[PDB]
Amino acid sequence: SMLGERRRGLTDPEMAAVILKALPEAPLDGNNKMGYFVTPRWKRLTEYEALTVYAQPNADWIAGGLDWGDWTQKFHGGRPSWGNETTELRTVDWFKHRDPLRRWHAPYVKDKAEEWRYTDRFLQGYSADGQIRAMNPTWRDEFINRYWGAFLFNEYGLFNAHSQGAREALSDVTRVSLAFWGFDKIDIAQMIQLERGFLAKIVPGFDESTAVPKAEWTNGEVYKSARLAVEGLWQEVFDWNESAFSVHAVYDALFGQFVRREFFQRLAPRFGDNLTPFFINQAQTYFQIAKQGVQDLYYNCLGDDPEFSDYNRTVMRNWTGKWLEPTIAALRDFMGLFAKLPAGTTDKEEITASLYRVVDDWIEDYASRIDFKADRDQIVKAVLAGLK
Amino acid sequence: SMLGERRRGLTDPEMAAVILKALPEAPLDGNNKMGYFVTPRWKRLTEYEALTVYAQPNADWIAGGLDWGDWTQKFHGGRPSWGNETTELRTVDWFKHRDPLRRWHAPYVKDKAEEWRYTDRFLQGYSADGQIRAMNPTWRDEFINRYWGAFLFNEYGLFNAHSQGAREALSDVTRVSLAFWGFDKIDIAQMIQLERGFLAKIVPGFDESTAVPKAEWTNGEVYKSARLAVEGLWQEVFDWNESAFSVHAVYDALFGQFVRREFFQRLAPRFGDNLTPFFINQAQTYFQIAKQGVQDLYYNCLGDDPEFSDYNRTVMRNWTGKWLEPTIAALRDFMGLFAKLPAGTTDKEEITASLYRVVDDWIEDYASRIDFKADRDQIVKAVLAGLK
Amino acid sequence: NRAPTSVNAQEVHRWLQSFNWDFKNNRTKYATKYKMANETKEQFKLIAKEYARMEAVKDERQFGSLQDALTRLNAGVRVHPKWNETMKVVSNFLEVGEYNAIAATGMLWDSAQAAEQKNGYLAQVLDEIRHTHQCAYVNYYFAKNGQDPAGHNDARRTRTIGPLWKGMKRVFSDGFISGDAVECSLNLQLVGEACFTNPLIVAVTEWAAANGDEITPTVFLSIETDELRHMANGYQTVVSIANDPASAKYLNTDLNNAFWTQQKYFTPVLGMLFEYGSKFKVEPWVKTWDRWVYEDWGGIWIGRLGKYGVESPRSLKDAKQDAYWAHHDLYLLAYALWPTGFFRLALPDQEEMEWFEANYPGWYDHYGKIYEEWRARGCEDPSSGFIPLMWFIENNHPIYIDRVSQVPFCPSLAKGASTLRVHEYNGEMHTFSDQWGERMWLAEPERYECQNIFEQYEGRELSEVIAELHGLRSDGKTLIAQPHVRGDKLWTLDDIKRLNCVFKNPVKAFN
Amino acid sequence: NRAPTSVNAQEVHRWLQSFNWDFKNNRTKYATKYKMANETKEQFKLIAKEYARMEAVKDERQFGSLQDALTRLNAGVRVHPKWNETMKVVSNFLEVGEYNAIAATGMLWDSAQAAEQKNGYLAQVLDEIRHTHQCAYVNYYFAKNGQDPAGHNDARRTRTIGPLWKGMKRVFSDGFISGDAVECSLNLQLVGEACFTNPLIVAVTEWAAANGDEITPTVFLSIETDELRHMANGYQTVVSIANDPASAKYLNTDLNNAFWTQQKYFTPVLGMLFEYGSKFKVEPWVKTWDRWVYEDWGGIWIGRLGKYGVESPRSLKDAKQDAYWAHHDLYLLAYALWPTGFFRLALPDQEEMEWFEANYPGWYDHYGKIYEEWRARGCEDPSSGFIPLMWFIENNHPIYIDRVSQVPFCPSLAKGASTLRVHEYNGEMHTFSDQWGERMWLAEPERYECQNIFEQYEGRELSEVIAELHGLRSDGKTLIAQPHVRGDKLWTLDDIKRLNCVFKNPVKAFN
Amino acid sequence: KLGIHSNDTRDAWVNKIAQLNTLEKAAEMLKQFRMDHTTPFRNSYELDNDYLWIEAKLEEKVAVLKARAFNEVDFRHKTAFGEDAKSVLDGTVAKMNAAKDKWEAEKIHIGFRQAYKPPIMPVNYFLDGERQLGTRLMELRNLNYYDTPLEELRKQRGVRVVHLQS
Ligand SMILES: [Ca+2]
Ligand SMILES: [Ca+2]
Ligand SMILES: [Ca+2]
Ligand SMILES: [Fe+3]
Ligand SMILES: [Fe+3]
Ligand SMILES: [Fe+3]
Ligand SMILES: [Fe+3]
Repeated sequence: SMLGERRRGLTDPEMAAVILKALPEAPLDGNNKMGYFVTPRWKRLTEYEALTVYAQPNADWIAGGLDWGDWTQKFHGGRPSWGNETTELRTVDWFKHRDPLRRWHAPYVKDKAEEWRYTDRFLQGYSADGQIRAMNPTWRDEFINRYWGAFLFNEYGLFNAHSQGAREALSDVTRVSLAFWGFDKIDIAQMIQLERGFLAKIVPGFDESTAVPKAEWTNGEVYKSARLAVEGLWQEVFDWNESAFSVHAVYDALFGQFVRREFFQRLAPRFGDNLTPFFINQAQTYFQIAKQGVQDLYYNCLGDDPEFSDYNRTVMRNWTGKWLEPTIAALRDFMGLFAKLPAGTTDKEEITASLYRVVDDWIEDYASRIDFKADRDQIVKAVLAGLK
Repeated sequence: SMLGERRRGLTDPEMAAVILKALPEAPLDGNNKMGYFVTPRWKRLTEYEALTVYAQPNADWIAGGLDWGDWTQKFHGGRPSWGNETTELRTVDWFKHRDPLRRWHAPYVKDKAEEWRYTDRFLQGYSADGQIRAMNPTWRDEFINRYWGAFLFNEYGLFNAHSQGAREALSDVTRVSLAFWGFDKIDIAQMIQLERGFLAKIVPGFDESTAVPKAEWTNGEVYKSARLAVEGLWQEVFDWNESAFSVHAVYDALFGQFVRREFFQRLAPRFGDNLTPFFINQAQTYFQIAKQGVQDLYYNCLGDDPEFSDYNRTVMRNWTGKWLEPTIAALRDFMGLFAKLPAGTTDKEEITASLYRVVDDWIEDYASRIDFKADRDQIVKAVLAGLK
Repeated sequence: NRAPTSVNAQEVHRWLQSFNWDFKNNRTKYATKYKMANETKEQFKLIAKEYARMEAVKDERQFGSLQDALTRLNAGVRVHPKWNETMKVVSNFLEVGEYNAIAATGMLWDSAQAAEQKNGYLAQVLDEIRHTHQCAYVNYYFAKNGQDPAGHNDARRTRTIGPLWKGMKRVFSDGFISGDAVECSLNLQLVGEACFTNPLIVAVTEWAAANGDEITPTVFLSIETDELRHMANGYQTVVSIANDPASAKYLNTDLNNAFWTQQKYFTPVLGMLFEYGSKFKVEPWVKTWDRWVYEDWGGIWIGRLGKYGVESPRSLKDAKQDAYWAHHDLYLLAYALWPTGFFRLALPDQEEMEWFEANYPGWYDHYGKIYEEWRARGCEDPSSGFIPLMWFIENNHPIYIDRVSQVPFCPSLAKGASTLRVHEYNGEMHTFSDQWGERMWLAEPERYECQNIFEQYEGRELSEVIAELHGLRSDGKTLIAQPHVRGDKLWTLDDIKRLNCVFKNPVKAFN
Repeated sequence: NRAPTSVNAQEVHRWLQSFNWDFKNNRTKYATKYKMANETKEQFKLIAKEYARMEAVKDERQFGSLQDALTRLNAGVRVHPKWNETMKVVSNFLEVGEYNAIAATGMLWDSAQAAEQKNGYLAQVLDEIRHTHQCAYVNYYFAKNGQDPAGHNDARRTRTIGPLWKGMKRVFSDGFISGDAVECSLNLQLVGEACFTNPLIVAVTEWAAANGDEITPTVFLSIETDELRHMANGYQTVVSIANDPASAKYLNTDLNNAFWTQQKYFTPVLGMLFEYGSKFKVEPWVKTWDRWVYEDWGGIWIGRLGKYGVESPRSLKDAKQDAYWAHHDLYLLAYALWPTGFFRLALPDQEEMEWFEANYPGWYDHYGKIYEEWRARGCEDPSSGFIPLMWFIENNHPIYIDRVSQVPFCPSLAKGASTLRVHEYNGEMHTFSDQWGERMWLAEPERYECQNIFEQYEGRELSEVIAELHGLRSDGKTLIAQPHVRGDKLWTLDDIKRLNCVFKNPVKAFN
Repeated sequence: KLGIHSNDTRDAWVNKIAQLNTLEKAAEMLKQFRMDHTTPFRNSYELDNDYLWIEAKLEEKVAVLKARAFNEVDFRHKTAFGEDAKSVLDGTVAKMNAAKDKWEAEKIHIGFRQAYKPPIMPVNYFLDGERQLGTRLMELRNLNYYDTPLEELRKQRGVRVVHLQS
């Protein structure tokens, strides 16, 4: 029917009259601010905080929890749903963390959606504009397909390293940040494949199959130490914080940042390749977005905790050292890739300068935060010793 | 008051009751499709078509109009509000055009908004990532600030060339397409300035003032003929179709594409500049989007008009010859910029091959559509004479 | 330093004025008596990208409401029949105003020489495109989900049948784009938008909400948020030409002419759509008008521009004098000619007559009785063989069309203005309803040659015109227009043919 | 060939399965009895960017309707008082279910070995994050624009005061993440979402609409659009382990335990919220329950999994016998302990009592007479000094908390199940309400040590517990919870303190 | 056949137009048509309901013929009658600038349209003329616009007052 059979209380005369008749003259409480009891991080409480903080039903025995009592159902053996026992780090309140970008689900998918739609448009413009004509064939069929593509498995591995954190995170603000850090990583991995798939469409003999890049990753030599570092951060670490900290404030900050920014984002342009940098722009925007979150959690909140500042910095410096080695090892194996570059692409002088940019940025953004004493000269020297 | 004083007919019991009683048992017509009388370009009528076609109140004496009679008020002298006299081109129906991208206002601002917000994200990630460190100082302070900067005036003039068309276009579908073609040009001019403003923020001493780029545009040699052509296209053309056609299917297709794609997009990467390409990617996406609409109006609709095909091609061939000369002069003067580059940047063979790409693309996407007999080598030879 | 940094609109706009450069032929392509100052600035510091973002946000909220909650609430149906019909006219007629405003501002963009003033007009060019599509969407939505799609679904072609459309094109189409760019700006921005549309748009949302329509408020309220920019453009047009000698000579004349043009059509038409096209009343048109035209515009707004030489329109007094009964006089004609519309009309019901009499003493003795008689003659019934137009003929009450404004008038019956001027010139007869429109024609005959419906339909049988111009429902027989808003006993093309009504040009009676 | 080209989600997903590689420690970090095939595929071919786009589109409609039209219609206010209160519980309790589902699927993502199966769970991880924020937004919106913000604005902490919250955590928090990953998948997806969540969400929008609430339908109908992907995740979970020999040995027991766990709480709780937390009714819960659990889930859904070794839970017949009066029995307890909630409750009015009797023959003679007795004694009036909990003590009707499900029960008064098993083990007493929960505790005592409210509040005076856990409104004196939904005569902390109500552990009576 | 959009008058003219096979004859017919049926100075109002549409059909034929007969330079710079467009434009503007009053001015502008409207004159020159001629016409016309009483303005315009009411 035109009017339908269902009667709605907001528009049905009879029902609405009954409802209006039952309403009070004014709200039964003037405090219309949901989450009013949450301590604002900024001037005023934000929508991000109101909708997120305290969604996790932790009891007081888990630093910051507002509930009481044990969990209703635990694991066989007695392991709690969530518990202090899942991470070495300690704090006065697990709900202190705040994503600097204040990202809850809505803003997050809005931004990634815009990027998806612009990506689509860009690709349609690139192909129609014939910009592929000026790209160096060796850089494409060899370094983009094989070496850039292999790096997708590195990102995919870092993505998966977040699985346990998604399950064990001790707070909502931390779970959300963690989930977004990992989702952005798989996105990057899928964007690397997207480019190879695009090239396959506009370049007659290009094969999008992951066979070549996978073999390079699994059996190759350039990414040997990289993969070993990844398989370890993912499947050998059971502490959700050690995983996120080491992945974002150690490995990806050094190895990842070097490969993306100092190798592909720096050399691709020299081969007439503005395609790859388009996607790397995304990866770098994501990396820098996540960094602000990583920094707020491990430094502003944990590393500077009013009660466990010393304790946490010790645990993290311990972690920094534990993974700094596999990382440097990853950077060393990678150096062997420069030997594959056509003569005259770059020089040891540029490379040395690019390594210091990474190491110096790392020291300034991470190392110095937990007072970890790292030696730029020795690290660069250790890695640089990989040049063939 | 909690409930308010205004009573609404949809929710107010008494008023809704009155409204519901007056309603018929079912719709008084089963044809619930606005614009059902419009001939669909594709399978089914689109929202784009429904909301746009026939919005312009043309009478039948302006090809395709459904109204009747003279305008109610004309200009002093008698000139009609809109009339056949404002353009040399003729057609069986001015409402035939369809933007292949089906852009009405909502989808149009949606996409540009996505591009704006992502641009802001990109810039915040670019600055935070310190990628400016690897950009060649000379390329930045000389070629980006002065020469890329001067090009903003080219795009600005092309934007302004659309003012009369916004007023004179003979149909809604053409007016909307034209407005969007022009709006994208001012956007590009503003993105060029946006980049200069960004550099001024992240590079100490970089002056965002337009004084230098403007002096280059108004009194320099590299852009002398380009400026002369733009001044002509904009202010000496009173025919709205000659303007849009000559701008998009002659001048910008040859000079514009060469500058944006074969000079800046092609050479910026060689100087560690991934910033400029980010914006040129947008300009090229916009160029390819407008091209589809330009081809539909001038070739599909006018050049292939069932009754005026031969006449319209004669006129467009005429306009092509009229504007090809000034366009070649513009490219010729621009050749002067190559001598300003650091030795070894590019050579005559690369420059020539890049000229041929632009000319061959133009012959394929535009010239051949109207049987314009363009001689690729003669056009290139005339331009090369400008190489110092 | 690697602190996250970016660039906003104002930062780029700072250098926008410098984008334009000098050269011999850098001048407007349109005829104008004025000179817009080269340094004129604009109020809002926007760039393309930011403009798109701020409008995109509005669109999402608007279309979100329309596609989700409003559709779930059946908002397109639960509206009073009379108002569903009124919106066919209101939304489609405003649409053409929005549309021509695109071209009008394209012309102003061309007129302005300062990059910033060009940019201000540019934002309106885009806004007017948005508004065209928004008004189109209202008709599109009511056609798709409403109680009577006819008219909402083809107004762009069915509006050409009736006389009310002609006047709309004068004030919202040709008045916006034909003439001195400044004269057009006055019709569009300084008078049209500032005096009528701005207040009108908001009023429409009130009348709409009162009659169950939550669709129109959702769109029109969104349209209204863009008007600040347009008002600034109009005000800035005056500032840009204030320091030129021509301004003292011509400004007030163009303004007075624009005011009369706009008022001539809206004074009677708006009040008519509101009062007669509604079930629930919001406010008497008389008081709405006085506040708009006299207080707000003719007082506050117009006063601010006094420093630039602007003065209160000299025809303001005549406008008010003719205003009071204007809309009442017109509804009699629109209903009499109901078969020429693309919407259904209703006679005032007892409850409405009381409201009319209460707010307009003397209404019943004149209009009330007339409507009661037409009702008695069976104007609502298809078998009566009666159309109010016959009543005008039987009682020797000729209806003329103003040559300049296109507004229909019956001087022998109107309670308002009753003047009629008839001139013959070079083999053609011309009829005027006021001294301002008459001066316009005598001074600028070649600007006003619009043929009226009687001239075009002369000697044609009514049913043939309606059929030729597609004034039928999907069944191909029932008329779109109706003399009542009920769901039964709808008039058909054959009911009209049997009346054997043949148009004739009333001016031919003159020797 | 410069044809505009691009690449879509499906084209990338084509190679998603190959993203995972083999290596020594590539295995789940969580304990499990099953083995998920590493070649399991997923139903929807999505990549992160496309997922974001499809959800972003849904968000724009939803928030657009909420911020625009719905706010303009005062949709947050024109809701029946009882339903405004009911949504405090429905949205917040559902919120925790959404939240723990994030961790649950995070655990499932870690469990899957096939890249595609991981990607399937990943999509849900993000969806449950969106749902957490959506349920949060409903409370946020009602607090912001509703008739009573208390409870809506602080449920995350005020929910800890009452007993209903404990059982919610069992089915939608701990039941989702504590145990064999597969067991959790069964509680969450196979049973929770497929049997309850999915049907419930839509049912909630129906009851909401009937009571004037258009806010909840706007959000919940959007959440519902994401459930197909989660249903698939659940289905694929079984297919994923169907070949593992361990499946035949454990699947049906984890499922039966999962079925009992979920129905134990929702059978009484959902019907209670629907029938007692509303004014206008949609459908009798007995009718609804039978369709959901027997027709749709127990029949169709469980049937399609038959080929994978899945069988109807053995406790199904028991569930149906215990179901009929379950929700009616519970409201008596919820109302008797009204001061422990974070929402206002109402006793059935005359029309409702007639509706209950008509749909549940015998309702009046038991529940009806009791409510009338409590009301005449003054349970709604703060000066009566009467709270229904006093009636239970007076008439020797102890209220216990099932050690496993946390569901409150009163065997001496119940018209439904009245079994009771009490045990002592290593210095601790335990109370059980059914044979399935008893077996669970006996076999897995260390999995169920949740302290109940009587144990925690033992020896404490009621008003002190309320004050301590912030069960007060802005003025710091009036209780959030109330025994009626009218605007006057609200109970204060002093009204409670004066009752001198002190909690006792009911199990100690067996000592 | 007496329709609004289709009738015997329009059909008749489509046939007459179909017989214009040379530019000169076609262009002369178009100009004659404009003198006979357009502007308030038209020789006759007999085609009032169809002239706008018929003129457009005549324009179409003259345009097609001109593009076929004229070389590229002439198509851009000469009128359908072979006159130098710039010379005509400048000469007409000169007359307009010498106009002594608004009455002389209106005749120059209106006459220019009737004689040179595209496809007679190239659009670029014609609209440049509209720009310049309209400016002077308005300047002359809008000066002291309300000084002359209606009684006297009617006489200046030269109308025959048929009926007055008030
Ligand atoms: Ca030179
Ligand atoms: Ca070479
Ligand atoms: Ca006569
Ligand atoms: Fe507008
Ligand atoms: Fe406007
Ligand atoms: Fe969910
Ligand atoms: Fe779910």
